[PDB]
Amino acid sequence: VLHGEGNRLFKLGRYEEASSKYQEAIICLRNLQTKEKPWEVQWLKLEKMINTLILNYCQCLLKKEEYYEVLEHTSDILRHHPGIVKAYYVRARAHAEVWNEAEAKADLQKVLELEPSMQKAVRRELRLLENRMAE
Repeated sequence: VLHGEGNRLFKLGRYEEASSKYQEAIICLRNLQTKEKPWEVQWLKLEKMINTLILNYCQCLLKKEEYYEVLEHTSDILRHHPGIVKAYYVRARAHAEVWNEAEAKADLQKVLELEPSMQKAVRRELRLLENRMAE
């Protein structure tokens, strides 16, 4: 119930309230994971749920300008799951907002490589990055 309620709150611009729901959900699913063997199938099913929740939480953190925290959370996902396009995309956005031009561009290049249909979205992020870098 928490995932959908976080999402409903986020749509109403209630980013603190949504963050709390997502964090409660993550902790609960992490606790369920401790009863499973890591990297076996039950654990991995929960891991996908957690990753969606962490990315949604990162969306709240982006609205709060907690960019360095987003960098940390998406990097923790990507250290274990190097193929998750959406984690690179979220990390790239955070990098761009804190003027890490090379790191933003590297993540967007990974996005393009892993999911070529994101080309339009990558062009948009690159424009935003160029605006930030105008400095």
